[PDB]
Amino acid sequence: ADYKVYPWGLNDPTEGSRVMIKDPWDTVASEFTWNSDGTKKYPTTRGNNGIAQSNPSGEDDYINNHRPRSSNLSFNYPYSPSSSPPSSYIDASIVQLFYTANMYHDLLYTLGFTEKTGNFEFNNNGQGGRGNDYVILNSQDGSGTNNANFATPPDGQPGRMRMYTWTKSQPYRDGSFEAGIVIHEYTHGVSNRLTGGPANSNCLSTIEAGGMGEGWGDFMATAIRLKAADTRAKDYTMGAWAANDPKGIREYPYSTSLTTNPLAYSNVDGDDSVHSIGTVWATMLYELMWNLIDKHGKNVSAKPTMKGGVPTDGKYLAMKLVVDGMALQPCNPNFVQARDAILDADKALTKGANRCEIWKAFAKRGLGYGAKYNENKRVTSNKLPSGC
Ligand SMILES: *[C@@H]1O[C@H](CO)[C@@H](O[C@@H]2O[C@H](CO)[C@@H](O[C@@H]3O[C@H](CO)[C@@H](O)[C@H](O[C@H]4O[C@H](CO[C@H]5O[C@H](CO)[C@@H](O)[C@H](O)[C@@H]5O)[C@@H](O)[C@H](O)[C@@H]4O[C@H]4O[C@H](CO)[C@@H](O)[C@H](O)[C@@H]4O[C@H]4O[C@H](CO)[C@@H](O)[C@H](O)[C@@H]4O)[C@@H]3O)[C@H](O)[C@H]2NC(C)=O)[C@H](O)[C@H]1NC(C)=O
Ligand SMILES: [Ca+2]
Ligand code: NA
Ligand SMILES: [Zn+2]
Repeated sequence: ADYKVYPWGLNDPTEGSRVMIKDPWDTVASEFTWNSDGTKKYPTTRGNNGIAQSNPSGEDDYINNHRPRSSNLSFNYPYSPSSSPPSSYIDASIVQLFYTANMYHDLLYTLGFTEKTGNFEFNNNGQGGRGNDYVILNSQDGSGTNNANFATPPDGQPGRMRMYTWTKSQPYRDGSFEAGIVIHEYTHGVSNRLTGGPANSNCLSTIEAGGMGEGWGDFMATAIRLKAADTRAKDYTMGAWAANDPKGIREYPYSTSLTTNPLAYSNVDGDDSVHSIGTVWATMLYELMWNLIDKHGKNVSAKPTMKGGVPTDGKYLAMKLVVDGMALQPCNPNFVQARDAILDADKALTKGANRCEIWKAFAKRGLGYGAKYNENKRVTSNKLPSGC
């Protein structure tokens, strides 16, 4: 199979060019490839991890909606961001959406989000959990604009991603080519499944937990787009291309500068917006990630190197600790509990080798030793525990 796409790690069409990629699946994470479910091989954007199509009506049917058919699985369709209208490149759009979602399935699998932990696949090949729950991936979905969304039922019923067209530019911009938005939405599936176990999908339903829900997706999007030349001085926005706005869609850029991004845990007080709260959480995670990269180095290839189940580089280690924390934290967690789950994930993974790097990141932004959740007036702390 060949996919003509912006490769994994390019956040949007401004960061690079499309190329032909052969057989881009991980054979271990996608043992039937992306284009089979173990029963049928599909000459289109359908297989064990997802089914992608256009959805002009914006309704709920998907099985018979349009998707490009190629009997030799050569998915090479035209696209330029200068093209208009979006319907003219729906085939390229569907293929990009399918590619990004399946690449993310494979990375997440490597990080431990597998059939038995509640992932999204049609045929689980007897590896535990409930199947029949690949992701339904709708491109150019007619139910809205200037956004995207993800619906996560309990394990065994499909996730559903709706990608919209953005109308803040002429020509319109198709959100399926902003990998960061795809990754953000898919991460809602990950966090809702892992939190409180795969049978409970209502475990991020409070305002603070819903806030982390938004932040985890912004974080994973930001981690995936990091480039080899980046240092912690790099700032990253969210959705800047699709929204046609250099500030992106959050209040401040993700930055390790407390001037560029002054957010702290106290900024959650009185905040009624999960996207705002999620900006605080993702900013804390950006801090954590760079502490770990500065300590361990960066891997900016599409697969971590794992020694004894531990990523050797800091970027993948950060992603691993964040995903592990999701499975350890209580249902409807607060930031303190989520922090503690990441610390506990590191205890389990490395015997606490990264304790101080984790505490420093969180303490920098008011979630240090002695911080306490309160619905209305949180207790902040910049303190570190003994030894850090
Ligand atoms: C999966 O499936 C899809 C199919 O759905 C595949 O995609 C299709 O890919 C092909 C390319 O292989 C596309 O065809 C190209 O279409 C464009 C227009 O859109 C044409 O310019 C191009 O025309 C050239 O090739 C054809 C066919 O060549 C085959 O058969 C010949 C004998 O019949 C054979 O000799 C040749 O080597 C091929 O096996 C040919 O008939 C044309 O004359 C033309 O070839 C000449 O020109 C090219 C330069 O463009 C030269 O490289 C080539 O050698 C020829 O050169 C001679 O003639 C020149 C004068 O014309 C002269 O200057 C030279 O000196 C020389 O004498 C193709 O028709 C097709 O459109 C794609 N898809 C679609 C939507 O149709 C995909 O590849 C496949 N993938 C996999 C992994 O299997
Ligand atoms: Ca499942
Ligand atoms: Na599987
Ligand atoms: Zn979201």
